[PDB]
Amino acid sequence: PVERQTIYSQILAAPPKER
Amino acid sequence: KRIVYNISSDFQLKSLLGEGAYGVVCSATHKPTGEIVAIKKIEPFDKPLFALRTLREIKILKHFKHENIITIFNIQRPDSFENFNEVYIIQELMQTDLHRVISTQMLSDDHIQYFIYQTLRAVKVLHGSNVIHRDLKPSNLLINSNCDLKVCDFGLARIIDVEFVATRWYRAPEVMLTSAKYSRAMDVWSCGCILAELFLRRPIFPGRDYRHQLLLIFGIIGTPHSDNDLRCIESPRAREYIKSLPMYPAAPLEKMFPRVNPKGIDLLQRMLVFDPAKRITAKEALEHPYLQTYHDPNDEPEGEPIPPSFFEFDHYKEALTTKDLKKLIWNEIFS
Ligand SMILES: [Mg+2]
Repeated sequence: PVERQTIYSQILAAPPKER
Repeated sequence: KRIVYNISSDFQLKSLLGEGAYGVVCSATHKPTGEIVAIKKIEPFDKPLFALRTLREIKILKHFKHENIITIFNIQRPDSFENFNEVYIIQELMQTDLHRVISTQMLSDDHIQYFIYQTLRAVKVLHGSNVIHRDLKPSNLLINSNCDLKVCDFGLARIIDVEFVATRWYRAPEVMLTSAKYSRAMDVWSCGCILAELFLRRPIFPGRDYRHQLLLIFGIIGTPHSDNDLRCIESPRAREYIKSLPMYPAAPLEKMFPRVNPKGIDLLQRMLVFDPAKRITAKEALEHPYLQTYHDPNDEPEGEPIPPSFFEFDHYKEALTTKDLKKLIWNEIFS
């Protein structure tokens, strides 16, 4: 069932070694 | 400030992730499973251009099941055509994008190889499926914390066989100069601009306007002048225009990229070539020495040709009305 919702407003790992 | 989403009570909005011309996107939790998703709310029917871009995006994301192309989970089905005013797309939530990464992270050569490798792997499956993206840039390459990279933003895409762009910094020179604006080669050029940006940590060709953009490009790859250099430009007016610009010989890339991996510079030279026919392909780039750490010819999907009719609307010139656009999206959602 669709209802209305309201909202009010206001780490990168190393790349894999081998494929 | 006040954002309303009329969606399934199974979702609970978490936070506002972005507000663009297209509409807004929020992270959300699917209560039953606890899974987190991104939910895009689009109101495209009073903005024709965005309705058409949204249609291309939906069709392409729904079609592909590839590791380097954004996954769409579902699209809300509206209950009545009459009150169909919003489009809700539920897709995977990505952490950031390459633009933000280049601006804030110290990247190693390994990071660079991995990111350009994933970008090209996506381009290969698209090109092999007769899809050309046509607007590749760092902000369209979404990234997660484990470095997975996924292409999105297929609003200017076309099926092979004027327009507006946010920026032309990543557009091929022949695209700017001629009617050949729908080639696989234009995407490889953009990838070359992205690779260069990864090395420089700033855009390599940030033109201030149309003429200046070409001046910056030619100031690096050399201004085409000879009949051979210009053989690829069919239009005489285009060749004359090029000949009216300041003319300089190519600049030595090694000087520009002193501390860069020689293999990366070689790959870049093969992508940033004026003649599209001499530009390296996505498939060939994947087999290039610079990407040997990640290349696996048994795991780089070739794609399957999609017929032009997939984007049939692109082949009709009758004016489209608001209702026609609603019908195109409606039909796609339900079929
Ligand atoms: Mg909108």
